[PDB]
Amino acid sequence: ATLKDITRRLKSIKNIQKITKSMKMVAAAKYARAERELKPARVYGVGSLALYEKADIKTPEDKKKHLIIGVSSDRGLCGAIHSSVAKQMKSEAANLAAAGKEVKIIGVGDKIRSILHRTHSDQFLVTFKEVGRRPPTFGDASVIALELLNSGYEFDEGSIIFNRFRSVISYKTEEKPIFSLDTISSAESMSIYDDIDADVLRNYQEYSLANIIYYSLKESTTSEQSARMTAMDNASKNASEMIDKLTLTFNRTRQAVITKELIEIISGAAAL
Amino acid sequence: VAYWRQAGLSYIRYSQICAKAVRDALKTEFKANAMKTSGSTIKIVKV
Amino acid sequence: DIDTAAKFIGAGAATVGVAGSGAGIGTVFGSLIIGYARNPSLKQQLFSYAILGFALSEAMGLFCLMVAFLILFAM
Amino acid sequence: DIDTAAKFIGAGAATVGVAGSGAGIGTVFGSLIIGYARNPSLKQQLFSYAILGFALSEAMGLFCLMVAFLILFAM
Amino acid sequence: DIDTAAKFIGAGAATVGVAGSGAGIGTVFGSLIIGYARNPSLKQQLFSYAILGFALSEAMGLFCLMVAFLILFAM
Amino acid sequence: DIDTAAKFIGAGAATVGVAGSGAGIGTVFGSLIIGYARNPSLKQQLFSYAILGFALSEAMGLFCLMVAFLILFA
Amino acid sequence: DIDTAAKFIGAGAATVGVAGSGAGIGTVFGSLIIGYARNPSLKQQLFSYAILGFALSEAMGLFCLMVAFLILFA
Amino acid sequence: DIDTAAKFIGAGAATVGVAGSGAGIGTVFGSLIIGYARNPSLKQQLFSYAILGFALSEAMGLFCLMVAFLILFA
Amino acid sequence: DIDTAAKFIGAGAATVGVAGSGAGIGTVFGSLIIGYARNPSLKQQLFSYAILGFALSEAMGLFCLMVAFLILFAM
Amino acid sequence: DIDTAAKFIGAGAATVGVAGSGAGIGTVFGSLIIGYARNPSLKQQLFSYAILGFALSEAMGLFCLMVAFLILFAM
Amino acid sequence: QMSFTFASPTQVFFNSANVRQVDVPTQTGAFGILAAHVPTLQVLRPGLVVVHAEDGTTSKYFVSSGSVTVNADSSVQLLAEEAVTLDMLDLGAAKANLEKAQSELLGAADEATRAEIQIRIEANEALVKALE
Repeated sequence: ATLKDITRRLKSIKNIQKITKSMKMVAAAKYARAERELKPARVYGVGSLALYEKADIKTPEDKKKHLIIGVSSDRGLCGAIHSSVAKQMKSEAANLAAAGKEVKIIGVGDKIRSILHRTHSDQFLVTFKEVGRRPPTFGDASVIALELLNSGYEFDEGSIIFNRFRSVISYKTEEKPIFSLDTISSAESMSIYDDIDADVLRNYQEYSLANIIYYSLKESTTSEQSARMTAMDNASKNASEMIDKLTLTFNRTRQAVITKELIEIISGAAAL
Repeated sequence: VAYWRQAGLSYIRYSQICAKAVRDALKTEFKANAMKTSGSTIKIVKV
Repeated sequence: DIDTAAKFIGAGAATVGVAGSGAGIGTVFGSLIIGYARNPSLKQQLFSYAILGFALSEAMGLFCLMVAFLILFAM
Repeated sequence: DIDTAAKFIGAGAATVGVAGSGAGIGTVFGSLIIGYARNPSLKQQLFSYAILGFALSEAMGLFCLMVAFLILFAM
Repeated sequence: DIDTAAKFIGAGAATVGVAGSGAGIGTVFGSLIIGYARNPSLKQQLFSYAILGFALSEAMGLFCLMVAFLILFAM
Repeated sequence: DIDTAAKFIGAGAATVGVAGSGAGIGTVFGSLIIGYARNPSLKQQLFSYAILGFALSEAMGLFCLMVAFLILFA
Repeated sequence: DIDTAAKFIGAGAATVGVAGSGAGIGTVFGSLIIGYARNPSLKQQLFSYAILGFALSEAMGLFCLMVAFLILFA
Repeated sequence: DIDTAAKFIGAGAATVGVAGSGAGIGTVFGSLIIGYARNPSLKQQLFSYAILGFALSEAMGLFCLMVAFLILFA
Repeated sequence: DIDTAAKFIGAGAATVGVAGSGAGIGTVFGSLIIGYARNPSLKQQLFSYAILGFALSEAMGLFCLMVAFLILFAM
Repeated sequence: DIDTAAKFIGAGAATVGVAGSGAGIGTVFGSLIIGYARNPSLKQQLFSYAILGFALSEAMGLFCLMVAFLILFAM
Repeated sequence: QMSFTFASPTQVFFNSANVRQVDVPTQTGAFGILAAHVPTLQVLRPGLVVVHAEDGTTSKYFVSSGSVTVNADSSVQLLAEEAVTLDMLDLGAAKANLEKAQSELLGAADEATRAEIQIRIEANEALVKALE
């Protein structure tokens, strides 16, 4: 290729390498924050699920109005993470219909809405954005729970889908169930719990919903930051490799151009 | 049933208000960091 | 005659059996307060049951007030 | 006659036993209100049990009146 | 004479019918305390119910007061 | 007769002991209503206990009534 | 004086109505104890209501006491 | 004799003391039902307490009955 | 000499009013037990109210016995 | 001799004062059952309070029995 | 014995700990929890949690709201959205806020606004009682 063309390509690709390195370091810092911010929130959330594992709260197959929540940010450079939950959603979001059960959908994050739009635009009842631009906070989960309750879709069996942060190297797409008051007040595993009305359970569920959503927010944010670290580092390595290759090509073209200039100079000198 | 369930609220609004009170009753130097990690950055897009 | 004395004493004793109903009504209207405070929404049905219980207790307290009157006036 | 004066005393003191029946019915229909307020879903079974208890308390109330009259009229 | 003597005895036995009213007011104003302790955001309605129940028990104690005064002055 | 006119007093005084049984059956059935409204999935044990308590209260009331009748007819 | 003996028996029978007041005060203060163990923040108003209930249930027994006295002295 | 008339009167009017046993057994067996409904895991200690309570209430019931029969045979 | 056989009746009837205090003490101490079991850390104030209620019901019990002792030994 | 009659009648009518103690013991040992169903780890203190209350109720039960015995022959 | 887990979204005070007693304020009514308490699922109200650890020790935290869950196996989970140790609270500012809420309750246009103001008043009353 022309010397100037590869020159411009080299400059642009070097700029890409520098910007990716900067953003990789930024994402590393944000992960360092998220891991600490998640050490206590993991205890809190895992506590908020103690009831539904010490009590055999089964799924009452009769009930059909289901609900699916998928968590993810709106930022995109992270990549893999979104492609995970989206897929996980679709699968389950399909099988529920394969039983005559309805399915609504809440999308936490732009990317989920974007990915699922084409084939599920009819099912989104509410959607949320500006997640991931800041570290998620319990106020965010309270707002999501308020919008899940106010909007009068009394789901009978829900599911939240997130990328539990397994470790720096990898995550894992998990799905925590969600029970409505009906499945709780009519479970013969909860005849022991004392001094509970049918209104105490209402408040308890309207709180545990926020608990689980906040748990998912924290897990998803940590896993997303780790995946962003890895992806940005991989892109930096790719840019470095391609810079090496194109710089070698540039050296070859530079030598060729110098040789052409020399031969033209000597030919002109003889012909002068 | 409480007076805020007759009025038509939910335990989430109740607990939001109670937490906001407990927070803006804090000693000033704590309140700075308490306000952080207690916001609400979400905005809702209506379908 | 002792007969008038017997009438007076018998009526007096028979009017001691109204205390049971006098306490049963209080029990009913205490439980009403407790239930209403514990779930105010279904207040109208709380009255339904409270009035039913009041009627059914006052009735069987007057079951003995009538015996008092009967002894006092007739035989 | 003394008996024409003692039968009245016996009846006016025996009828005092319906007080316990009145208190028992009061308690039954107070517990009905409370239990319903707690768990309004079982209204029907709650009422069934309440009416059962009502019957079994006024049973003793009516035994006390039975003795009162038997002393007053029969023997 | 035993006429006025039996009058005094019968009046003194009938006046005991306010034992029931005393116990009933105790139960009513205790359940008021409990119900208010559970949900003090409906105090006015609770006090209304308490006054209602207290009146309905004092009335059927006033019944035995009526019989006592009747035997005391009239016959 | 003084004795036949005191047997009546004895019986009509010893029969007012059934107020206890009346109240103690009211309380047992009120407690059954409460304890079944709380834990409906039992029922079978609660009614067993309630019938047992009723049986004992009935036994006390009938003991009073039999003392009344063994004062009258004896 | 058969009327004196009748007055004595009348006071003895009419002073039994203090039992109702005793049981009533017992119930009122038991309710106060429970309702205070359930909400210590409302101590003042709980005590006010308990005092009101005591006043009334004790009045319903002081009525019997005054009746017994006036029988003994009228 | 009038002493026998008084025997019948007194030993009948002493049998009313089984009314307390009726009411107390009702209360014990209602509290047992409520407690067992609340915490069905303690079914064995709630009952070991209920039988103790019933025996205690029969204590007073029998005291009253025994005094009545003692007066009949004093 | 009838009065020597009427003081006894009056006192043996006046003693009947200690049953109310016997019931009241049981109620107050049962309520103390329940309130304690629910909130074990308020033991002190709970016991203070318990002894207050015990005093205020045995007040009535001792008033009944005082009337009883007035009848026999002091007319 | 009606002072071999009023003695018996007063004794029999004073032993009735044990009914209240029976009811009090019933309430105390019902409250113990409920409270222990709530906190099983307080049994040793709930039972302390229950014994205190039962002693305080049999106290007045025995007050009535001792009045009855004092009247009967020890008068 | 008991196994306690007291947590907040930010921090964790006790984590599978082992205390002797926990007094919690709940909507139905304040109560204390010991080893084998009966299971319950209450939801808190602005109040004062008091933890007695296995020793004679005793510590206090003001909890704004949340949920207490006594489980069958003596596992207590107490989650609060904003649990603060009792020192970090400014009593003067709490008094001022209580006064402001009391004043504003009168202008209760919509029922929801009235309930919101009343909830604020209740929370500040709990603060004032705890701090005095």
